[PDB]
Amino acid sequence: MLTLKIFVYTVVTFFVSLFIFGFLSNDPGRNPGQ
Amino acid sequence: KRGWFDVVDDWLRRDRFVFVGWSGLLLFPTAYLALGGWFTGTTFVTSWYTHGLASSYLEGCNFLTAAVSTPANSMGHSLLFLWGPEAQGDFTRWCQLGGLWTFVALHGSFSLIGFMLRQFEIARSVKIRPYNAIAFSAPISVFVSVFLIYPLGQSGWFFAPSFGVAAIFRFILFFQGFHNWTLNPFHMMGVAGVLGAALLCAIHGATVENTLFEDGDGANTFRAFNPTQAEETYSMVTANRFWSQIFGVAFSNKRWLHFFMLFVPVTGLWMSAIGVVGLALNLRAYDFVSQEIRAAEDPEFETFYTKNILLNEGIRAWMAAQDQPHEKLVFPEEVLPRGNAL
Amino acid sequence: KIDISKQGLNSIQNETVKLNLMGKSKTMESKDWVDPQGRKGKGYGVYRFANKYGANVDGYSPIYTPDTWSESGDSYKLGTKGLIAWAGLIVVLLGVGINLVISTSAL
Amino acid sequence: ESTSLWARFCEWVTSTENRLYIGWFGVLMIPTLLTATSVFIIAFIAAPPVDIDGIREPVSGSLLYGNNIITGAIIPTSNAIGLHFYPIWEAASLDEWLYNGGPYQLIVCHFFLGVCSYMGREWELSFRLGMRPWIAVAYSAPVAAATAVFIIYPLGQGSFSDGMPLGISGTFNFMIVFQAEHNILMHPFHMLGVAGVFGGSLFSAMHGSLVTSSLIRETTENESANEGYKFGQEEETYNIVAAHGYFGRLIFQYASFNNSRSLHFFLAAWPVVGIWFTALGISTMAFNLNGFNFNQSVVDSQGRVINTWADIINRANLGMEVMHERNAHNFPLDLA
Amino acid sequence: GATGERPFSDILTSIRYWVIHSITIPSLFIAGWLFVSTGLAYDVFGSPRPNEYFTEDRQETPLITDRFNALEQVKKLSEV
Amino acid sequence: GRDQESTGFAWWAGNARLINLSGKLLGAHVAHAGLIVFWAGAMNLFEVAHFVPEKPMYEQGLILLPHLATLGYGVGPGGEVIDTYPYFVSGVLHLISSAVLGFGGVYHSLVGPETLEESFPFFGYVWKDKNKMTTILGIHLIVLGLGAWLLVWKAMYFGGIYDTWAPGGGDVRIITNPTVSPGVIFGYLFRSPFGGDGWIVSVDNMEDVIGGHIWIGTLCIFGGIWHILTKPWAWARRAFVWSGEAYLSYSLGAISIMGFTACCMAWFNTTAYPSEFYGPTGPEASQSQTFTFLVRDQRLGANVASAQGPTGLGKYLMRSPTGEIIFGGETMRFWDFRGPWLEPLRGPNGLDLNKLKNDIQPWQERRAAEYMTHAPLGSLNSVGGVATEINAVNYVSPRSWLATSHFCLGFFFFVGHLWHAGRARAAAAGFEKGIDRDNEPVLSMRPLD
Amino acid sequence: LVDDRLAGEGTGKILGINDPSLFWAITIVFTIVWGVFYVSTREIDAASDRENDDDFGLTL
Ligand SMILES: CCCCCCCCCCCCCCCCCC(=O)OC[C@H](CO[C@@H]1O[C@H](CO[C@H]2O[C@H](CO)[C@H](O)[C@H](O)[C@H]2O)[C@H](O)[C@H](O)[C@H]1O)OC(=O)CCCCCCCCCCCCCCCCC
Ligand code: CLA
Ligand code: CLA
Ligand code: CLA
Ligand SMILES: CCCCCCCCCCCCCCCCCC(=O)OC[C@H](CO[C@@H]1O[C@H](CO)[C@H](O)[C@H](O)[C@H]1O)OC(=O)CCCCCCCCCCCCCCCCC
Ligand SMILES: CCCCCCCCCCCCCCCC(=O)OC[C@H](COP(=O)(O)OC[C@@H](O)CO)OC(=O)CCCCCCCCCCCCCCC
Ligand SMILES: CC1=C(/C=C/C(C)=C/C=C/C(C)=C/C=C/C=C(C)/C=C/C=C(C)/C=C/C2=C(C)CCCC2(C)C)C(C)(C)CCC1
Ligand SMILES: CC1=C(/C=C/C(C)=C/C=C/C(C)=C/C=C/C=C(C)/C=C/C=C(C)/C=C/C2=C(C)CCCC2(C)C)C(C)(C)CCC1
Ligand SMILES: CC1=C(/C=C/C(C)=C/C=C/C(C)=C/C=C/C=C(C)/C=C/C=C(C)/C=C/C2=C(C)CCCC2(C)C)C(C)(C)CCC1
Ligand SMILES: CC/C=C\C/C=C\C/C=C\CCCCCCCC(=O)O
Ligand code: OEX
Ligand SMILES: [Cl-]
Ligand SMILES: [Fe+2]
Repeated sequence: MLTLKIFVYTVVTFFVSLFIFGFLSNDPGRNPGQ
Repeated sequence: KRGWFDVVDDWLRRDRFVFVGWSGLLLFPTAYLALGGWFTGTTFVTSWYTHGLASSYLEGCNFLTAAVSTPANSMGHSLLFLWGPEAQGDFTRWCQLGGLWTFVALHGSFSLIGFMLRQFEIARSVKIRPYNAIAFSAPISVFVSVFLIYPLGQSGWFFAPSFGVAAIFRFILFFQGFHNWTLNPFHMMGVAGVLGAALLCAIHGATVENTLFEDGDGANTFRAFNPTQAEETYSMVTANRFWSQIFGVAFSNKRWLHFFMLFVPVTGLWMSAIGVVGLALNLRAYDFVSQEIRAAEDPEFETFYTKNILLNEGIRAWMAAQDQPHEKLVFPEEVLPRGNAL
Repeated sequence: KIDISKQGLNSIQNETVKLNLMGKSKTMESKDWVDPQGRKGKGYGVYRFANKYGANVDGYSPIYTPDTWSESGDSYKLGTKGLIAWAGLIVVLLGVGINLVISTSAL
Repeated sequence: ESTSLWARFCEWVTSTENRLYIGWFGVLMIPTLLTATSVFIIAFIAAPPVDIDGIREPVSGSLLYGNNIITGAIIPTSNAIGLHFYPIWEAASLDEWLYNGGPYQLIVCHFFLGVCSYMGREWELSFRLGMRPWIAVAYSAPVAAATAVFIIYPLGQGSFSDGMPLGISGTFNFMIVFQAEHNILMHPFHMLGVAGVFGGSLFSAMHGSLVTSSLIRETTENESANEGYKFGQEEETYNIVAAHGYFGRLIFQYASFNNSRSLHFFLAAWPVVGIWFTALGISTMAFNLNGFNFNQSVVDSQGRVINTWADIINRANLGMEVMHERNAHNFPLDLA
Repeated sequence: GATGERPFSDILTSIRYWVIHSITIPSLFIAGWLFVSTGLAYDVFGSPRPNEYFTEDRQETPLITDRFNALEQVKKLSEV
Repeated sequence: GRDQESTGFAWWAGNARLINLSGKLLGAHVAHAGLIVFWAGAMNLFEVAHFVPEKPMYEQGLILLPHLATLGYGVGPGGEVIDTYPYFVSGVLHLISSAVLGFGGVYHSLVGPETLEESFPFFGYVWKDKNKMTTILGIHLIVLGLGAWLLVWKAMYFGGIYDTWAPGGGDVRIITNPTVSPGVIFGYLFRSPFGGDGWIVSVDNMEDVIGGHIWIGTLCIFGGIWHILTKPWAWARRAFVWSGEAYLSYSLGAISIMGFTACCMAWFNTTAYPSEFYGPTGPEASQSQTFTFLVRDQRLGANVASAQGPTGLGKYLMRSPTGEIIFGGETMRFWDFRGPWLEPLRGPNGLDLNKLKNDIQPWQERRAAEYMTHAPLGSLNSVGGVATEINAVNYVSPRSWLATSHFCLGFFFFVGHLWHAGRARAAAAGFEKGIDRDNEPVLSMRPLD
Repeated sequence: LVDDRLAGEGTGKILGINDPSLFWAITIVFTIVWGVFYVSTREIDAASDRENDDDFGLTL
């Protein structure tokens, strides 16, 4: 059961870190406006 | 225009603030009488002698609890004319006997007929297509099946809906307790149609309002439109791409979009009307025989359907005594179904 | 296609309200105009196709046209004597009504 | 030309050329929704009975355990657990996990996160395509309704067992018990929500019929008008002036909408506000603020009670109240 | 445009309009108040006054059982 | 004022015409603050004038008076109101200060300078000037930290605050040893929000509250000083939208979270919201009902420990899913409740059978009965009891009002944050007024599959 | 007892960490993603054809 908890924690933190550091990567500049 | 018909048609189909038309002669009197009957019944007429309740502002009821009540079950399906063999020309005793309900219903049906006729006539005068008149068939069918066909297949007008808020709520709860109306596939289609129509309305409004075109310099975008303009005011290509990438499918035809918008709620209401027509003869999808047999043989089998059955049983047993005074049901407290400590 | 002068909006005293009702604004057609948030204008004005179609929706179907108002109605014909008679009548009717309401009730 | 691994990944994630947009909210949305979907399907097909009331009375809800589509459901978590977090790794075994109602909590949590990310992704694609970002604001009404029926009501009632089951007959049971305990039909917010859905259907039919009635002739009688419309065309395909004239002669001139933008904003605004208010009503009733109680309100001169339709509704509520849980009560008051 | 009637904005801002209608609306309000307070509402539409719900004869709710003698039955039930 | 002719904003969006007018915006904000203080004072005066001493606070529909009672003003041992003069003083002071605030707002909105960027450079600002906005943020952070420290000083030196867990019944104590342990403070903050944990709502003594307030005051003062002396870094300039509407959306989201937290705290907490002034909570009423029925049935000669219910689980006492001895029935979901009248009967492994068999006190029984009858259930027209009751009792719990109102406010302000964040992101990019017909972005992309 | 379990629900742990392995997993994954982002954040900024001065960002 501890292995499942470790695996789920790893997956969740991976996806949340992806979300955070993707929205930190100059997101407002990705628009078609001139 | 020299003939009587020609001059009458010239005056009736005139350009006016309120269009009268040939159908006005049927619509306006009946609609006015129905509205007046409802207001008079909710304000002054009571329901003490026909139902055993109080249903007027004069007796101390608010907007929610005031209603025009149905006649007693002894009257059967009598049309209850003011001059009929029951009231016999007495206005006060006609009001006391419940004749205002039949008055309102019979005038309202003809008002609905007149309104569809008015839609047809106005559409023909302006030289367009009668799809708005076709769309009113769903409300008319709902009214006909709920207020006429269902009571006509029952003991009498006593089991018809009463024109009020709390009266309609009681009608809904009665339909749940006795008919298991929530478990009817036709009602399920009706619910799906109504909710899908609301979804379509909201989504179309938002999509049109959020794909507009820059036709002005002000932040208030309502002033960048002109009804006689040629170009469309929003980007169908952009809307289609957005909804294709978000949802998976999207509209590419405005005519098909708007016909679907028309089609969904009408079909839902018609299906619910068919369901109520079937329910008028107590042809209710009430139970699953396999589930009942399995629960009877095995005292461990339980699903949500059995719990709903028990709830319906409780509703019937505890509402029967007061909702149907004619049956004269006297129930000792020890025969009413009850749970533990509740 | 639409003549703004024939839409019956010429009898309005407030110039800003008059311009609002026709869907026009002289300020916004300037190329240097900046709205409260700070966005420059492209010179379109209130409506882009104002010249092509005559006017805006506001200048197409107004709901307040003082020009079409009746010439009478801005002056009471009965004059001061009519107003005095009205005052006497309303005082008498108010007294009668309050007396009837008090008398018919349970005090 | 992108060179870094992260730069290339960001360009792919925020790409508008994908068949389905991913975005940064979709990064959260896709795995949570896939997890909830998988668990929902597997539990709906083959899950063991779940003890929902905590009185050791399991309730079956699976197709493999004698149910059909109408009867099958996903039974909420046990009443013994309450509001406690019950992840799959807090159980001694999967047999114990399935017996107490774990899949319901799993699906509910993942679904909540997924719908929030879905609304965020709607905003994101609106921004990337150059649109105005309020279709996401429209979606907030169903999002709030789902949150109220799945999260806020268990939050205020102290247990996930009072949550709405993931089934049809379970939904009906939830509605009936909600009426018996809170008198939802008498709540002004529920009345506003009903007005919202009824008006939404009315206006959807009205708009569809008016637009379909003013189509300009571009075809023959052996083909549909949908073939008369061409995708990407610049000219309008129906007569707004003709439709406005018809409606303004139907009711009166100043009741119809001469502005297409204003009409579509009204269409968007009505049902959204209605659903907002009905969700607020459900959330308010979670904290035990029920509807109007006009019971024994009309009293005659000597003090006796004159009944009313409200009293008939009260009798029905009493009928469906003493039976909503037969053996789960030991004391006279249902304070929860 | 206009269908050939006086605009509502023109009428509602008229001294003549507000002189005529400073009498009619209060007169109707007082007429309704007097209709209710004088007991006419009870007598015309047959609603029970608070002291007439239960008589000394019967202390239960009324019940009509005959369809063709309904007039006489409701006359008997309403007896004070 | 202005008009749509020279602004482009309609009358229903007229407050957007003063986005770039610093003086008028300041006047509007000052007037709104005056309105808030006016409501506080007027409501306090209304509640103090309609208060009778023969009924408890929660039975009379009061929501501002229990806030002053928890600060130790005009209350005595056991939670009984003794003096009602400080409430009057507070209301009068608020009402009088509202006049000064309103005059300042009216002056700054009507005849004050329209744009204070040329005559008052210290107070002037530009929405796109990051340094000035950060400086203002730091100043207000310092002010908030001073307010938190002002709250801290009350519980220490100026008479203290009401403590519902004090030995010998609740009374106004003085907090001498606040908990400033990093492990204790971080335990509340990074706790789960689910049952049993409860996040920060689960704070169960006033020492933790005072320690957390010391922490928050120090943090706010340090952060204000940090922001006054610095400017946003590159990673912050690369991630945010810098406009007034964007800042408004950020604040809206923050205060929506705050509103949801306030709703949950009002519904669930018992330390900062004593039941003596707010009435019983949700779980508290159920536990009280089970306790009083157990006491009554024990007085009738019954064995409560060995009594078996209809389901075979235990009528009065059962076991929680982890082992603790808890009350039986449907109140088995509320076993996480912890109240001052129930803790003395609880041992290390749950409820003590001997303690509740021989050492139950009459004051505990009275508290249980009172909290049983005054359950937080009611109707919209203020009718106490379940939905299937009669019109006999005019009561709705103060917890219900606060919880419902603040949940509604939190949801609506979340929706407002969504609206304003979207509009700010669109307007900064430059397509908030629609799509450009000449250059439509979609027409330049390759078609999908 | 009959069986064994983690026995951690309803305790009040920081981030739900009862074992240091969860902390190690969280920290390792976060650090890996942060390092990957940190290497490329210089290149990402240069796509705007502007320098990250005090006037950088989306402003109005
Ligand atoms: C950093 C980002 C987040 C990371 C974590 C995210 C996890 C997401 C998981 C998926 C599911 C969604 C979240 C479920 C939350 C359930 C909250 C709950 O069961 O309970 C909420 C808890 C209450 O905790 C309670 O706290 C109580 C406190 O205990 C003690 O409290 C007092 C202490 O003195 C008394 O002594 C009392 O007797 C004693 O019991 C008890 O412990 C209870 O058992 C315990 O449940 O509140 C709180 O955590 C405080 C308020 C929390 C936030 C607001 C919640 C409400 C709003 C929901 C979201 C918005 C909806 C509207 C918008 C919709 C559209 C977008
Ligand atoms: C505009 C059309 C209109 C219509 C369609 C109706 C329809 C109806 N009314 Mg309403 N009503 C109206 C206007 C209308 N009303 C008006 C203006 C009033 C005055 C306030 C009323 C007052 C009223 C009352 C008081 C009652 C009704 C009720 C009813 C029903 C009458 C049943 C009946 O037997 O009719 C009569 C039958 C007919 C078939 C008539 C048609 C006969 C044709 C024209 C032949 C003519 C031949 C004849 C031998 C020669 C006459 C010519 C010569 C005298 C000049 C019916 C549902 C009853 C009710 O609802 O009960 C519940 C009732 O009690 N109505
Ligand atoms: C919360 C309160 C509130 C506040 C403080 C403001 C504040 C402001 N509004 Mg906004 N507004 C609000 C709500 C509010 N508004 C609402 C609900 C709407 C929708 C109807 C609007 C719509 C709106 C529009 C359409 C406009 C403003 C504008 C203005 C600003 C200019 C004032 C002015 O020129 O006219 C003030 C006009 C008058 C002379 C009336 C004076 C009446 C006084 C102020 C009443 C208060 C006095 C009180 C009874 C006693 C206090 C005295 C003290 C000793 C106790 C002002 C800062 C204007 C603007 O944009 O400026 C550029 C403008 O164009 N507002
Ligand atoms: C009024 C509230 C407030 C607000 C609105 C801001 C706003 C801002 N801060 Mg300031 N700050 C504040 C108070 C506030 N701060 C306080 C009280 C402190 C002292 C700790 C600081 C210290 C501070 C630093 C050191 C930095 C900022 C920075 C910034 C900017 C970056 C935005 C950001 O947070 O990234 C979005 C948020 C995140 C990606 C995650 C943050 C959430 C944290 C990690 C949660 C856990 C808390 C943390 C471990 C603290 C311990 C908890 C406590 C019990 C001790 C932004 C202008 C940055 C900057 O630009 O400076 C010029 C920066 O580097 N702030
Ligand atoms: C705070 C920094 C935020 C940075 C930006 C984040 C952007 C959003 C990212 C995605 C967020 C949603 C998904 C999160 C999934 C992982 C979390 C999870 O499931 O934890 C679930 C775990 C459950 O942990 C459980 O613990 C038990 C013992 O207590 C047992 O050990 C269980 O085995 C264990 O699973 O809970 C936590 O990790 C606690 C999280 C506490 C968070 C405190 C945040 C404080 C600062 C913010 C305050 C406001 C927060 C919002 C409040 C209002 C909301 C309406
Ligand atoms: C990551 C993505 C996240 C969200 C995923 C969403 C998945 C669902 C998509 C469904 C598309 C199906 C459309 C069929 C028909 C189809 O091909 O649609 C395509 C149709 C094409 O329109 P056109 O303008 O091209 O038509 C031109 C005319 O000439 C047609 O005659 O567009 C629509 O009608 C949109 C309405 C879809 C409404 C679907 C609602 C959901 C249906 C019910 C689901 C039941 C589930 C049961 C499970 C047991
Ligand atoms: C019966 C009858 C008849 C008839 C009669 C009539 C036709 C009547 C009418 C009547 C009427 C015609 C009435 C009316 C009434 C009305 C009312 C009573 C109203 C009210 C209103 C209100 C209350 C309102 C409210 C509101 C407000 C204020 C706000 C907003 C919303 C609303 C709008 C809702 C006859 C003799 C022929 C014959 C025999 C039988
Ligand atoms: C600008 C503007 C606005 C706003 C405004 C405002 C918001 C204001 C406010 C204001 C205010 C906010 C004010 C206040 C005032 C106050 C006062 C004036 C007070 C007084 C008091 C007193 C006098 C007292 C007395 C007493 C005592 C001493 C004791 C006890 C008893 C008594 C209570 C009697 C508006 C919206 C219109 C719009 C336009 C613009
Ligand atoms: C007084 C008191 C206390 C204490 C408290 C404290 C000490 C607190 C703290 C608190 C805190 C310290 C908090 C914090 C929070 C934070 C947050 C809530 C954040 C957020 C963030 C965000 C939302 C972000 C976003 C983003 C992303 C993710 C990406 C990119 C973009 C951006 C940046 C936008 C206690 C409980 C002991 C007890 C009672 C009393
Ligand atoms: C090179 C030295 C420099 C810096 C290192 C400083 C501090 C390291 C401290 C702790 C690292 C391990 C952290 C463990 C967190 C708690 C885990 C648990 O709760 O089991
Ligand atoms: O679980 Mn589901 O429903 Ca909430 O109330 Mn109490 O518990 Mn049971 O009863 Mn009623
Ligand atoms: Cl119980
Ligand atoms: Fe449309």
